[PDB]
Amino acid sequence: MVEPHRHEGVFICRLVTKNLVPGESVYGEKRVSISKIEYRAWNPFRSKLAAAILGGVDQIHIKPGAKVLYLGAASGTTVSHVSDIVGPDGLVYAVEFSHRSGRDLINLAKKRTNIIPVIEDARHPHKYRMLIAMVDVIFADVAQPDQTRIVALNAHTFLRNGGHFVISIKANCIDSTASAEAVFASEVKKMQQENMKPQEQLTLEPYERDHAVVVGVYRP
Ligand SMILES: CSC[C@H]1O[C@@H](n2cnc3c(N)ncnc32)[C@H](O)[C@@H]1O
Ligand SMILES: [Ca+2]
Ligand SMILES: [Ca+2]
Repeated sequence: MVEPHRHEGVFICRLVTKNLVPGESVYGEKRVSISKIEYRAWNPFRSKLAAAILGGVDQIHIKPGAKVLYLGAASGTTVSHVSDIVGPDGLVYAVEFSHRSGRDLINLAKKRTNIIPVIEDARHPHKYRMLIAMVDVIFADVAQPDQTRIVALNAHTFLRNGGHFVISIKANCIDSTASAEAVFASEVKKMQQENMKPQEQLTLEPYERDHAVVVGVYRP
């Protein structure tokens, strides 16, 4: 039995996403067919977005038709589930600066018409400005101390007014000694001067330690 989750485009195999490319697995994940309609396993130990959803995040904003700027796409594992979610009329702009990871992303996009690989450094969005059109959501998982400044720069460049951000923050990646709680609070403090308004925060439960997701609205 597979049923729709509260989040549109997300499903619960009593977590899964509807396969944009039936019969194909991206990174070895298993799938289930319901009669005709194929779904792919979405693992919360592997995907911070899956973990947040299981952990009861109120909004993810990534939904059918959404245009998503994805910072830190890596090889495309979570990106592939985002691609399923946004569907044929949505888009996933997958920013990754590793050329090796880039190769897997590029190969992934060959099979998935809604993924746009962007193999560039997210710190310099002016360099890839022509490749990206305004987006509805920024999802960020770059694991960098300056991630908040990165998201802000990308927001001013690409995120529509009223658009949202979903930001994965590994505390010990910003400051290895500080309490996670103090790290989260410091990051959230930085957002006011960019007109980024946090709306919720949650930590990623048993899947990831001292790891928060912050969801908010930009230029509301
Ligand atoms: C899913 S893990 C974190 C990913 O973010 C990527 N990343 C880190 N810094 C940057 C940057 N400045 N621009 C683009 N991707 C980055 C890393 O190469 C890794 O694949
Ligand atoms: Ca296309
Ligand atoms: Ca600034």
